[PDB]
Amino acid sequence: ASSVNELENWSKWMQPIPDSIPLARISIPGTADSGTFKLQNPIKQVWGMTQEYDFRYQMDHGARIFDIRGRLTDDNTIVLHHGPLYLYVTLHEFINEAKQFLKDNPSETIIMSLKKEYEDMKGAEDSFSSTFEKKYFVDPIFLKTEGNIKLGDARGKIVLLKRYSGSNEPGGYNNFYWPDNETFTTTVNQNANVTVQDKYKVSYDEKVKSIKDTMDETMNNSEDLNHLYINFTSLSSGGTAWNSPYYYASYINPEIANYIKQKNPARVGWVIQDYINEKWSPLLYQEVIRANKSLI
Repeated sequence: ASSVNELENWSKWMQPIPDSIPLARISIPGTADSGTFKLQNPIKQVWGMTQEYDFRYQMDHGARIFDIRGRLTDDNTIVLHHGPLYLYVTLHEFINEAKQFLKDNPSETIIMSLKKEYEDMKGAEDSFSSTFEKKYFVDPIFLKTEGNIKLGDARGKIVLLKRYSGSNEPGGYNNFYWPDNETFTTTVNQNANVTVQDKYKVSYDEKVKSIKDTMDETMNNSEDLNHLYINFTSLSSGGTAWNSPYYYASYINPEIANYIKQKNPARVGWVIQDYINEKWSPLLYQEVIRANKSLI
């Protein structure tokens, strides 16, 4: 759809973007540990909590990528975890919300990253991979087509990004290398190339630099469609003493928002952040969305 004024609607901003653009090229905001918005326990928040509002709030705020880490339970279901902490949220809960939103705004899609956060409970019937694929992935909202997935094929569906290895069912982005606390580049599907900046638990300076460096690489390689650029703005650390993901995000979000705001880039990549809200001054997510005007 024409008109750039349509990227300002946070619920339907993916409508104006042509059905032809591979999802890879689109600058899309996301959320890290999207299911940590339920922890209201103090000592749990300074460590675990990275979000303050529900999936629907996150989605209504332009986010279209979710960082979902779960665990296989005794009752043979997948629930959301953060290391050893149960998040009082489930996979079914995420999927329902994703469907409702996708039902109110069919011109959109949602990429769901699925990572096996904690070890299966001692008593599970099946494996983490099979449990998800046989009781969940088999649901019709999930796009089962692979390759460099375009926007047209994904509208109304849920695109999956496999962070688990034991997969057996076709669909979404296959599982790739992904090293611990690093910045790297591998190959995804047949064509798709991928660069990921996931330096969680690092110094404020080293972090901020990395976000910018990878962000610089992407805005320079803006016309490369067969290249996924994932940029995590999240800085996990042994908080408590104002080292919490809330403190870091309190600075990183506005800062990075401005970095894009002043550079007027054509592409920024997939920017996964913490504390998506209306608190911080420039708004990281709103800027990331605007950097797509080069597609309208």
